[PDB]
Amino acid sequence: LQIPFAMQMAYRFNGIGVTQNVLYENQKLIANQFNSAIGKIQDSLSSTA
Amino acid sequence: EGVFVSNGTHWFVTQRNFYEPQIITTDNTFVSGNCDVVIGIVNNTVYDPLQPELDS
Amino acid sequence: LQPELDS
Ligand SMILES: *[C@@H]1O[C@H](CO)[C@@H](O[C@@H]2O[C@H](CO)[C@@H](O)[C@H](O)[C@H]2NC(C)=O)[C@H](O)[C@H]1NC(C)=O
Ligand SMILES: *[C@@H]1O[C@H](CO)[C@@H](O[C@@H]2O[C@H](CO)[C@@H](O)[C@H](O)[C@H]2NC(C)=O)[C@H](O)[C@H]1NC(C)=O
Ligand SMILES: *[C@@H]1O[C@H](CO)[C@@H](O)[C@H](O)[C@H]1NC(C)=O
Repeated sequence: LQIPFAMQMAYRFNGIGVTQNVLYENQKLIANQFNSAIGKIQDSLSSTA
Repeated sequence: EGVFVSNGTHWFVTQRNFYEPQIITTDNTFVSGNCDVVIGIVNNTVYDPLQPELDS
Repeated sequence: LQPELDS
């Protein structure tokens, strides 16, 4: 079933007991933390095999 | 507990795993903050059950 | 709410 990704993350937040408005009110920060954490994994794999 | 959905002319709350639309009210929704923060918010009426009762 | 309808 298609669903917008920001809405999917708001339900995955609701599954950990955090109210879904916490995502929509912080969506940019949450996206930057995710994007930067994917970034660190390239550096980790490129350094500590 | 639901999802907001539209048939192109109206907006409803419905449950995730079985389509059953209900009118948007103060009682199937909760508030947080003003409109400016949210990416992708839309304008619609939300029904209030109290005033049309206390009017009579 | 019904018993509160004094007003
Ligand atoms: C979207 O759903 C609403 C509610 O089911 C539909 O609005 C009703 O349409 C009928 C005529 O087909 C009217 O008798 C009702 O009075 C309407 N209700 C309201 C609240 O206005 C609407 O037609 C649906 N739209 C589409 C495109 O399917
Ligand atoms: C949702 O409704 C509000 C009004 O209830 C709209 O706000 C107005 O937006 C225009 C264009 O930016 C401004 O000129 C007005 O001054 C705004 N009104 C107020 C009271 O600030 C809002 O634009 C609507 N949202 C959408 C996407 O149409
Ligand atoms: C969806 O994308 C359109 C452009 O295609 C944009 O105008 C709109 O604001 C976006 N809405 C959300 C919820 O991302």
